[PDB]
Amino acid sequence: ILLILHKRIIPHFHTPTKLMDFLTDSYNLQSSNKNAGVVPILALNGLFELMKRFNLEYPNFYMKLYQIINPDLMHVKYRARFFRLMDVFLSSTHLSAHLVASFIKKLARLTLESPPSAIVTVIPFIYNLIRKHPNCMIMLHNPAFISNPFQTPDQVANLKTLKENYVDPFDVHESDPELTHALDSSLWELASLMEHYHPNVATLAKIFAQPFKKLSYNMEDFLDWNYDSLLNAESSRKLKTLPTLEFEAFTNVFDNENVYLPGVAW
Amino acid sequence: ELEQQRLDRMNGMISCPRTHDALLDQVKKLDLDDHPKIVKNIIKAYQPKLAEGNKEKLGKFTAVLLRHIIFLSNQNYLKNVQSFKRTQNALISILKSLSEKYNRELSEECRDYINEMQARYKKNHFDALSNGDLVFFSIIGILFSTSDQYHLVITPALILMSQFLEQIKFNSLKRIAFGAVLVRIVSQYQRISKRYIPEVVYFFQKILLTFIVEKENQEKPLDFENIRLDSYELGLPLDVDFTKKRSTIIPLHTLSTMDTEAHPVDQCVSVLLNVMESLDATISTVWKSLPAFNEIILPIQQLLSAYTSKYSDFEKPRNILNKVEKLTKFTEHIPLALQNHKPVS
Amino acid sequence: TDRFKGDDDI
Amino acid sequence: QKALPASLVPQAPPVLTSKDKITKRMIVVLAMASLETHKISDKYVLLNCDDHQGLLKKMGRDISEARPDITHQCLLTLLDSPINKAGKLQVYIQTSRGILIEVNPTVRIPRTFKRFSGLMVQLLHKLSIRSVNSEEKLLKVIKNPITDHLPTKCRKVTLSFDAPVIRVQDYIEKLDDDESICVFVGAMARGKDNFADEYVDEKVGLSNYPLSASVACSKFCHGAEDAWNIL
Amino acid sequence: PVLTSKDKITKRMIVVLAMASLETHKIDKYVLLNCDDHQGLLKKMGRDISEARPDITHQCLLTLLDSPINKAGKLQVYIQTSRGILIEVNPTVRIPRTFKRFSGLMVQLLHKLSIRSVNSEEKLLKVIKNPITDHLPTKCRKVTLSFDAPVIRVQDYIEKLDDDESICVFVGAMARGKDNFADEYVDEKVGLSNYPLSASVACSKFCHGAEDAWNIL
Amino acid sequence: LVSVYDSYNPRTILLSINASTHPTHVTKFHTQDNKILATASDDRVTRLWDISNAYEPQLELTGATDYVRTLSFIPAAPHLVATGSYDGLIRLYDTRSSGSTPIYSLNHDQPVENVIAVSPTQIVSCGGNNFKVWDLTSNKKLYERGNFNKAVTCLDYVENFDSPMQSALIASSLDGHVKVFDPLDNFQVKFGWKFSGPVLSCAVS
Amino acid sequence: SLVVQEFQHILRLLNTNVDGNIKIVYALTTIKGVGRRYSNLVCKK
RNA sequence: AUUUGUGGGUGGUGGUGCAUGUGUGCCCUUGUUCUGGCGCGCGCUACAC
Repeated sequence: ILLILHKRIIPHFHTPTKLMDFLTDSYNLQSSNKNAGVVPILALNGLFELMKRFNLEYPNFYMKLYQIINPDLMHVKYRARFFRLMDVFLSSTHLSAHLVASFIKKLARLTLESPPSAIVTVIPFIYNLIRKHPNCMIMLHNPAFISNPFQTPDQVANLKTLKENYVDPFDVHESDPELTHALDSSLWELASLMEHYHPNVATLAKIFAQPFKKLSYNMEDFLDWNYDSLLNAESSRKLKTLPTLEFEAFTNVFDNENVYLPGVAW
Repeated sequence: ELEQQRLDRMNGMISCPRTHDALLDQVKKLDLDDHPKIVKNIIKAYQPKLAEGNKEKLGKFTAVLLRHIIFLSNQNYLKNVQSFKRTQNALISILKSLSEKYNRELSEECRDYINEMQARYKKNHFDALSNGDLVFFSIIGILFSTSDQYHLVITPALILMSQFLEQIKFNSLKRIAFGAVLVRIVSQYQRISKRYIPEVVYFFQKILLTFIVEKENQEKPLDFENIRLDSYELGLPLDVDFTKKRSTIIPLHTLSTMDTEAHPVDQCVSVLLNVMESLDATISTVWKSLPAFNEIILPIQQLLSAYTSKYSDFEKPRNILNKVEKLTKFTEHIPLALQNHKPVS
Repeated sequence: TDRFKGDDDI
Repeated sequence: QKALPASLVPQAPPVLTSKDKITKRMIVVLAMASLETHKISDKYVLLNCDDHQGLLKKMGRDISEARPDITHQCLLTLLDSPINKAGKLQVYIQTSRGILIEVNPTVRIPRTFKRFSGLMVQLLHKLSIRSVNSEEKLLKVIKNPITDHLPTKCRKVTLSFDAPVIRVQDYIEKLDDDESICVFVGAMARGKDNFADEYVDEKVGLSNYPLSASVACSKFCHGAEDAWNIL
Repeated sequence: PVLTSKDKITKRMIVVLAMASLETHKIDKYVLLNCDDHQGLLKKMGRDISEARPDITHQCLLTLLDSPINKAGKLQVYIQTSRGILIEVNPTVRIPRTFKRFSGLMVQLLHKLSIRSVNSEEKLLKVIKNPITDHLPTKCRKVTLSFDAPVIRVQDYIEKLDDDESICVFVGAMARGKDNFADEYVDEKVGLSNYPLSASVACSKFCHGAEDAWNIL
Repeated sequence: LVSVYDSYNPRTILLSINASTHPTHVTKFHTQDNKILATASDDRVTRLWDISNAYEPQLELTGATDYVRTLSFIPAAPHLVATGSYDGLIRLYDTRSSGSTPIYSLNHDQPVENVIAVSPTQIVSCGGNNFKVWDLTSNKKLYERGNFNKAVTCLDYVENFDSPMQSALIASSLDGHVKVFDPLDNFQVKFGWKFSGPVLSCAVS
Repeated sequence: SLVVQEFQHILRLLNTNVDGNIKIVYALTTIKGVGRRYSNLVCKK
């Protein structure tokens, strides 16, 4: 019902404000059942429909979204819907750099441990957020830690002291987005994603090292992918390659209870 | 020259039975040890110098020999384990020798087998997967260069194994041991290129938390609420003694009967120590070179701290935490500067 | 474009 | 601490013409350049020390005065120096016969003297040389004197052997914030430094040992780059 | 004084032009191979048209030998051609200022294997034996100027060098190709500027930084 | 860019200032001095320019951690400048001093959307659902009115106009509401209008 | 605070590139074969 | 009743140097074919938000 509500249930009502309390309760619902965690994601779309149609209010909206951002989001199948929502939510004009930095950094921490579908979903989102707020570029590039040839030995000493005295300021447990020091922290996870086993995800991570020439990547073609889709895409690809054979010789596939797989027996 | 070519590929530069049914028809008359001799006789009969067109038939023999290896591994081998190991080792050596000449049709058969494996998994989840699939991944790891960035056979298998690690619900010890085998295979895939698998991190956190969580209480610790696990009933009792020696090696044939039998605590500890050994290997190889090592290792640090607090005897968390603390103290953690560009003329 | 390439011939 | 610029995308610095009177820069004037075209019989050729001794003797001019290779190699040094690629360098050529040539920093002088000689012949007869990709005039012949085309706040020196030796980095540092530098280098075999006495503020020396014109241009350019942190 | 290959003690600056294009062809007339003079002959030989460029080596020799460090005597120059012919250049010789006279002197040197002065006490240009490690002095640091190497300041690098330790710099007089011409010889690879540099500008930069470091003014 | 035109001639551009590389969200003229233009941009630096020489900023005011998008001039004191930013601090700068650091700051907990000065002593800052009126000599808030559902976007103040009520404060928020408050009557609520959508800006003649 | 408003630098209309900085009439005029009066009539329609 | 498959070797109808044909170094590689080959100069006109 929550999934179909904004599309099929709402445009047939006379007064859609009747469902506002139901949607608010479902959005605020936090139960002991593990399956109950996904109903804010489904409730948010129909809730925002009423909020946009009739000028109505949900208190602490962005703090609630920062609460919703959690490691389960990368694994839930409904994340494409939530990212479609977060695009127009974080495309707001009256947003602070601390707030958008908090969202970027939490999404980075989520991409640390996530499927490549989620990584492909998040990477252009971070690019677009940095593109809309260029004060968040200090999270990728801090000029204070660059050593240039044209600097004094005293400046070299100050840079060395600053390097050995740096600590991470980001506070993961902080609920309020603005009070996290994510704008002071940096994005090491996006650099770690450059060394990713999927060749396409690796290059998509490399776009953060490249200059920011392009505007937004049109999230719709990145939102759709899954594990089955990646296999079909690689099986039907334009380039054809000669397979390569390993020249090293292994005696046995399995270790006996030289061997290719230690710790595994026949 | 071969090492240089491998490093460039790492950087990014790019009668004879025609059916496995007929192979099984001959194999039924043959004995278990007579299968390598029969295969060698078939190769000697259909060598290309003998007659025209023997190359295509011998390539079909490559395909059906791989299929027969998978079928023999799928079939039960508890009675003749030593003879089965000898026959399979000889068959795999023969397979490498022929794959040196006929890698193309073999690679096509492997890609088709990957597609069939994914179709069966989408049909029936964990029940479709088998020891034949595991040994297929292991054989692929030898036959093809895993360090290469975009390999026609390694990358579909790699994303399939990552899908298996991230997707299947580890509710039984059979599934946990299957995942541990997949982690070991993925590590031996990435032994050279040393790329980063987030699914391996996810699997390690999930498995450590499942074995931490008390079975009788069936309630996770409060700080581990972010990690979502599958079965709370799987757990490790306090009364077990880790001072007793256990074998870290897990056999493939034990996995089938291990689900049927009631789970024994010693074998659970063996699977746990196997996973911990794989985790130690990944920490030493990949994560310490990654720039986000401190951000990766924090849930692992908390889970191993819980292990140390609960069980004072089991030395592996103290060893891993000493290694991790030394690495985190040694490595430098400074803000990134990725947008530094050479000026344009 | 040119980096010590020299001027192209006719 | 301080906000980053909105775009960190690297951009090509603006190229400096004589239309830009304001921007601080380094200017090199290769004075007394031997660039004269003469007609043989019928072939117009740039006069050469090696290939035209008979013509030079017949016209009475000394063969040692016909050295366009010095101007060629000085142009190569200046245009290949990193300050030119950074866009902070401008080059003028002041021939011995009184012709003034402006060199667009984007031009690529041919590395071989034969092609350089052909290019100079066409430049001296057609008064301008354009580019193949776009029709922008890469070489131009402009009206004398140089001080009409020079920047408004500019400090003028002559590189001379007899003048006291200075340090280029310290000189460029002692320059003002808005003021440009113009350096007159004699692109000639053996003369004395009266070529720019009507223009220059002062005469400076680069080293105790005698220097070639290309070495003098290279030394002053390297000092300018270390003073302005170009590298 | 005059620095020679025999001396192994004095702290000096060795500049080795590498993959220099110095080719003699018989047409008899012995001619140096340059592309503009011989468009068709190089095409008939099948080697690359852009490869044959002795003018780069000529310009580098002019800049190096007219540099003040050569006037003070701290500099020594070797030319390793693409064939493998290795040339020792005396600090006292004046290279001909024009390319045709330079081509003539290269033809004479490459055919006679030595050039004798008027006084004939020593040899102005000499052909010496492979390798260069025998002729360079004992305590020496070998660097290759490469674009992808990190950018350094020449003055700071030379002051970081020791008091009794010479510096050897391999500069590619080659027009196009990789920087692997001397990788097995050199201690490391350094970068001079953010922009790509011609070999003449690289030699001039490293020489002038050396003068500023060693106070050769 | 900050472009200064003649007020009734869009063809002629008297001045064009390259104030920042980041967007300049505030351009205001000094009320006491006709020669001073204050611009606030996303550099988090506000700049006072002289109209005559606009090549460099006459003064740069810093010390804001996020997004100054409003500023105001205190009526009696021409040396004081108030800047309101999204970190919640209204910073008062004395221009005769160094000006890199504020002389004092006033903490409006929500991100400050707008700042206005209703007297030589009292200023009103809106951000969040409420607006707070502060005294400058006491550095303490006198009143705070949270009458709104959504964030208060704009404020206007008008006094001595022909009306029963001598001073009036107009507050417009995102819930479509524009409301009138009486500064003499403890900033109580007098009248209101509801519009069809979120009201970014409001003004009274 | 959420404010959502209801742009492309280059527009490809009728296989012709136009700039979003110019007006609609200017873009239709820069499209070849269309005059200013025709562009005004098209905009009015 | 040859010709295909599967393979796979491979240098000189070489040149040059030394000792004198001879013997060993060095270096480069690693052919038949017809036919063609005007100046000066006065106005005037374009090209500048």
